[PDB]
Formats: sequence, C-alpha cells, structure tokens
Amino acid sequence: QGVNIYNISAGTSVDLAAPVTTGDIVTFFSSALNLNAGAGNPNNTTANLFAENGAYLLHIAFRLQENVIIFNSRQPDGPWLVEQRVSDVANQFAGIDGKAMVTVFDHGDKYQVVINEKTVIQYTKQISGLTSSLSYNATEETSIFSTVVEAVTYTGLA
Amino acid sequence: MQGVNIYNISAGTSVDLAAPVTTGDIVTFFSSALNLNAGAGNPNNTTANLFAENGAYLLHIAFRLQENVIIFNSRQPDGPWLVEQRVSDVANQFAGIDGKAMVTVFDHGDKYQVVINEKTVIQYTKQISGLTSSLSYNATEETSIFSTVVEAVTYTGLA
Repeated sequence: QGVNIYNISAGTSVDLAAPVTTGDIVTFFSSALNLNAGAGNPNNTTANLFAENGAYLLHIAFRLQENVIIFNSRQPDGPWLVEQRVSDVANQFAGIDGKAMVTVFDHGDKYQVVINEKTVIQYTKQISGLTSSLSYNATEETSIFSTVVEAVTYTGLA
Repeated sequence: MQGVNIYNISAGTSVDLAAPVTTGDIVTFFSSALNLNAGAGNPNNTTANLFAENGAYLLHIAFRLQENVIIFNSRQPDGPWLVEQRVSDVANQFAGIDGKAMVTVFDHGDKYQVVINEKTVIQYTKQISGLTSSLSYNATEETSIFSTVVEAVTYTGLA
C-alpha cells in the first residue's frame, strides 16, 4: 500500500506515480469553499480521473448557476456520454465550511463519489480501466475550490 | 459499504469513531502546520494514537524532537508499555513538505503501516490486535509539532 500527494494548480493535470485501480482511493482536498463565486463557464470547477489513453473515466463538474453537480465520461476524441446530475451543490457540502473534500472510490464497476462524509452518487462506469492522470480545472475568478487542490491517493489496497 | 468520516481533534483530546477501523481500513491525521523547532517535549511533543474499545493503545506514535526520534508502542488498558520500536531523526521523516503534514496508518491486520506524507516509516507488527474505536492527538499548544487541531479522516468498509 502507498500514499502519494499531488498539488494540482487550477487548470493543470498530473500523472500519477502509482495508478489508481479497483479498490483504490483518491481524495481531492480544497482549502476553501466559495459558494458565492460568479457563474461558471459553464463549470466553476471540475475534478477528473483519466485513463492512460486520455479518456475521462470520471468527470465531476460543479455548476453554481445551474445549482448542479454533473458526472460524465468521454473517450479522448469522443463526445460526452450519458450525463448524470445531482441538484443542490450547497447541500452536498453542508456541515463543513471554508474547505472541502471530494473522495472517489474505484469499485471496479462503479465510482463511489463522496463529498466530505456524504456519498453523492454511485456512478456506474461508462468507461473502464486504471486511472493514470488527474486534473482540477477552474479559473481563479470563479472556482468553488482553492487555487491549488491537493489530491491524495491510497493505492495497492487490493 | 465504504465510507468517509471526518474528525477534528483538538490537542489533548480524543474522539470516538462513528465507524470503527479494522483490517483493510485507513486513518490519516492531517496537520495544517509543522514546527520542528517547537519547545521541549516531556518527553513527547506530539502523539497520535489508535485505541481499542477497552482503552488499549493499539498504536502509540510519539514524536520527540529533543530525543530526535519517533517511538511506536502499545499497552493494555492498565498495563505497562510493551516492546518499543524506534525511528530516529524526526525532521527527516517529514522531509519534502513544509508548513503542514499528514500521518497515515494502514491497518493490515497483522501490522500497522505508518506513512509520514509519502514515506513509509515503519511496518509495525501489532503487539495488540482488535478494532480501533477511538483516536487521540495529544500535545500542548506550545510544544506540538502539529497544528492546534488535527483533522483525522478515516476510510472504512474497504475490505
């Protein structure tokens, strides 16, 4: 088992030293939570897990104006697949202020997404494979998270 | 089912877990500070602990700046400390990251794997087994190597 820490600046991606596969965990830690940021474009913040070929295994997008969290997948060159949505962004982060956590458990057939202690969705995968990269995309002007998000992975668990 | 539990532990206090930590689970203590020049411990500057339901120290992690060592031990509820394990050079274990730190403990059933940031500092073979039902972060606000409040995050139901 191993722990790897990644400091992801908004709008950048990072290659994992240890891949995230079935049974592994990744948590994105934000040192802030601004639910008063302007409207997204259309997204305020997104956190992604990528396969080796660049496919979006899991795309999580936070939209304040549409008051929704979107979950989807996409082939590197393909179009967004079947979009999953969950309403009320504020409610998902309820309980903890000034910071937040977004954890993704890779259960093989699904990705379990948890905001702080709340499981927001049991996402049935649309694309499978190990996660080799991660990204945090947003602007300094409208992101709901801190300018740098710390991603921590716990691997070798299985 | 797998779950995430968040606990804010103020220096010198303990918390009872909503979900116990057992084989295959993980606990990580997050500190928003790192003071390798804190006062003199007596002898501990900071300790992070995992307890069984009966009060036993499943794992006692003590950071000592002056003795420059991190100690690992266990003890039954009202018994003597058992066989101590040592890791010399505190600063070295936290090398690479400043201003903060994290201490992760993997419960591997037969051993506790302790990792400081990304570095595994010890494969601690348990002297006492059982589920972890409480955690503690002990220190004075003046001589702790960590922040006044440490955030413990547990990942459970993994197995």
